[PDB]
Amino acid sequence: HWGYGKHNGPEHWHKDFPIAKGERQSPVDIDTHTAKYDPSLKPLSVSYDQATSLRILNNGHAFNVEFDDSQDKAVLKGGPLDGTYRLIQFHFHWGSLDGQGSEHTVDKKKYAAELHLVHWNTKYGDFGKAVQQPDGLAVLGIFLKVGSAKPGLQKVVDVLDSIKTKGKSADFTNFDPRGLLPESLDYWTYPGSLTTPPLLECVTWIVLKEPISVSSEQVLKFRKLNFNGEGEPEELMVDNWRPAQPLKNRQIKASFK
Ligand SMILES: NS(=O)(=O)c1ccc(Nc2nc(Cl)nc(NCCO)n2)cc1
Ligand SMILES: [Zn+2]
Repeated sequence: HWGYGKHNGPEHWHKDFPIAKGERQSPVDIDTHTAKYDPSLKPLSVSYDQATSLRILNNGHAFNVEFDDSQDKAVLKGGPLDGTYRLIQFHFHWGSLDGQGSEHTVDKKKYAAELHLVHWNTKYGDFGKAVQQPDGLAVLGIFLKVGSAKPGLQKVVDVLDSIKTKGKSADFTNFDPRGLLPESLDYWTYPGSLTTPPLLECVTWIVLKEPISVSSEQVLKFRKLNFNGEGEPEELMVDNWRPAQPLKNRQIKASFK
């Protein structure tokens, strides 16, 4: 099965998922000087006030904080998007060291981690149908750098002990994802893909320019998770990121000058 090791990592994925070498793969390097300001891009609308978190799951690749997406309770609209996209889950990708971990890079700079808030286009009815569409998903990407703690992340950090291994889940209600956002919603946007198998080309990427700061202690707790299941040899869940893929025939647009 695919993963992030030497023998099943990103350079191997194309064998089971040929779209890995496709025309709109993610992540990518964001070359800030080549991105073009698009004055027609609208401000992002992040409406998370009625978000209902339910559960947190270690899926063997990352951990997902899952939301009730059976109504318009937490939605992303505006920006480059047409219509309404519902929040279904967020997760992170992170490194074994603070100098790596993000999937997108900015002028080749790697951040310590990257948060993905995953949303699906309500015109397609559910996530499974949405991922089959070129405009099916909108993923809001937020970089993490190590410095001051992010207070709104701490409730996530403190439950990780209870989902150490693959397949473990825990109740995770009343978590407010607004506490994970930076001050500014300035963003870059481009058409891309899921960054893990099945690597489907269904995502409008919206990557915020402003990173959030998390503490060394907070990211160290991410690195104590396991890729393996309980009772299997311990393999730390670190470096669960795909590297930058070729931009090919795409332009990255900026919402800001
Ligand atoms: N890293 S990412 O591109 O944001 C991303 C987002 C979602 C998924 N996949 C996903 N996301 C959800 Cl909410 N459900 C399922 N069901 C399939 C489970 O195998 N798969 C993969 C990568
Ligand atoms: Zn992701």
